[PDB]
Amino acid sequence: ESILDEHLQRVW
Amino acid sequence: ELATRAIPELTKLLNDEDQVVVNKAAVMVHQLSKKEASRHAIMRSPQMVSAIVRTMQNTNDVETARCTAGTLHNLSHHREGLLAIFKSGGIPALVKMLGSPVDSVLFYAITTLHNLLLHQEGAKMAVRLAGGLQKMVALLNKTNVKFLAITTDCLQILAYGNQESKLIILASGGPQALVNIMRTYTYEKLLWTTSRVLKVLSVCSSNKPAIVEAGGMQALGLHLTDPSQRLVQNCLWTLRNLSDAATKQEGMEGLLGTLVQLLGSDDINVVTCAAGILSNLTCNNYKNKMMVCQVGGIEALVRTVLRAGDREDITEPAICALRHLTSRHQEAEMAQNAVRLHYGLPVVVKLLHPPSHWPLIKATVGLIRNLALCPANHAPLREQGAIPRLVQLLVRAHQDTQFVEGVRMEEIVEGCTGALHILARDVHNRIVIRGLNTIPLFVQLLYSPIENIQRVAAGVLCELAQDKEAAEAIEAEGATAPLTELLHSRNEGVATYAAAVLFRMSE
Ligand SMILES: [Cl-]
Ligand SMILES: [Cl-]
Ligand SMILES: [Cl-]
Repeated sequence: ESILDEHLQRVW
Repeated sequence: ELATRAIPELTKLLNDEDQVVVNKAAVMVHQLSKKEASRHAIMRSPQMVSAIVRTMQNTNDVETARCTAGTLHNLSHHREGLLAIFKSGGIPALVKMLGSPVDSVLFYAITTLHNLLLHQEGAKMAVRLAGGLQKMVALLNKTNVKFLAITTDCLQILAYGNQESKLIILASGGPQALVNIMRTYTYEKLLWTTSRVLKVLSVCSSNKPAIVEAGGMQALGLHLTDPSQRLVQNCLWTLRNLSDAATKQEGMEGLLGTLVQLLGSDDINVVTCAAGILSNLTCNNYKNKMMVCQVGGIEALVRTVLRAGDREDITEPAICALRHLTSRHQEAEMAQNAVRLHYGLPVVVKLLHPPSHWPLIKATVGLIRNLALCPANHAPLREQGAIPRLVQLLVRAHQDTQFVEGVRMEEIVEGCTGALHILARDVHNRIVIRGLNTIPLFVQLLYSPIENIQRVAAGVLCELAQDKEAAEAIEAEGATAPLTELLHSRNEGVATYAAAVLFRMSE
C-alpha cells in the first residue's frame, strides 16, 4: 500500500 | 567504481537459466536501486535494464517479479532511468504486468507507467500501441481507490487530445466504469481524476450519449455540493458539455434543483456554469422547465442577470433559460408573471441597449416576446421603454437584409416584429408603436421572402389597423397589393392576418 502512498506524495 | 564488474556479472546472473540464481540477482539489484550511487550505475547499463525487463515479464517467481518491478519503479524517479526503461522496451512489459494477480507487482507497474506518461516523451504513443488503454479500463473494477486514482489519471493523460485513445476507452466500456466510480466512492483525488477523464470524453458530440445513458449527469450532479472546488468545477464543465445531448434525457430533477441552488454561489464561475447547464436542460423539455419553475428558478435567474451586469457570458445563458421557461408548458404563464414579480423587467429591457452584443439581444428579444404574452407585462414593458428600442433594433437589422456575430439579421427582424405584434394587443402600446412611424417599415416587411416575417408584419399591421386613422396610413403606404398577394399564401397564419388587415382597411 505504501507503493501507492509514496507515489501520490511525489505526483500531487 | 565497483560497478566495473558488479553490474556486468549481476546482469549475467539475471540472464542465468537457474531461477534460484536469477532470484538472488533480482533481490540484490533491487537493493542496489535504493541508493543514488548504485542506482545511477544501473541506469547507465541498458543491458542490465534489459535483463530486469525480461526477467520481470518472464519469471514465475513472485519475489523476483516484485524485485524486478520495484527496481524499474525506483529508476522511474529520474530522467535517465525513465529513458533507460523506455529504450529497453519497458512499457510493453509494464503493460503486461497490469494483468498480475500480485498487488505489489500491479502497483509498481501502474506507478511506473504513470511516471513515464507524466515525464517521458514517446511514452503515450508507446502505451497506446502496447494495448495499455484496454488494460487500464478493465482495471477500473478494482476496489483500491488510490490505485484507481493513478489509473484514471493515466487514462486522462492518454485520452487528452487523442481521438484514437478516447474511442478505445468508449469501445472498452470506459464511461460505464468511470460513471460507476463517481456514484460509489468518496475519495476526493479519485473523484477529481475521474471527473477530468469524463470531461475529456464529454468534448466530442458523438461521445456524449454513452456518458449520459450510463447515468453520468446524475453521478456528476451528486458531487456539486462537495467541498472540493476543483472537483465541483470539473463536474460543472463536464455537465455543460454533456447537457447539449441530455436535453431529452429523463430523471434530471434532482440535478436541476442543485443547479438553481448553485446560482447563489459566491464563485462567479460556478454561477456561469450552472446557468449554462440550466439553459441547455430547459430547451424543449417541459418536465425540466416545470421543475426549475417549482424550485424558484425564475427568481434565481433574474437575480443572476441582475448580479451579472454587463458580463454577457452569464446573462446570455441566464436569459436563454428564462426564454425557455416562459414558453410552451403548463407553468409558462406562472413564469411570465414571475419575471415581473421578481423585478426582472427593468434589467431585461436594459440588455437590449448597448454595449450588449447580438447573441444576447436575440435571446432578450425572444424572452420579451414570451413575456409580452402575459397582459400584466404590457404596461411595465412599455413604461421601461421596450417599444422604442425594439423598433430601433428592427431598423438596424432590416438595413442589412433589405450573419453578424453569428446571428442572422433575419431572426432579429422576425423576433422584434413578433414582440411588437404581441405588445400591440394593448391600446396604449399601439399608440407608442404608431408614434414611432413604424407603418412604412412594416409594409416593407410584407415583401420579405421569409413567411414568419410576413406573418408577424401582417400581424402587427392587423393590430394597428384597429384604429381608423392607422388603417388609412397603411392603405396610404400601398399595403393593399402585398396583402392581396399574401392573401393566397398556403401558410394559413399569413393568409389570416392578410385578410384581417384588408378587412379593417375597408371599414
Ligand atoms: Cl513513484
Ligand atoms: Cl488498447
Ligand atoms: Cl420564482
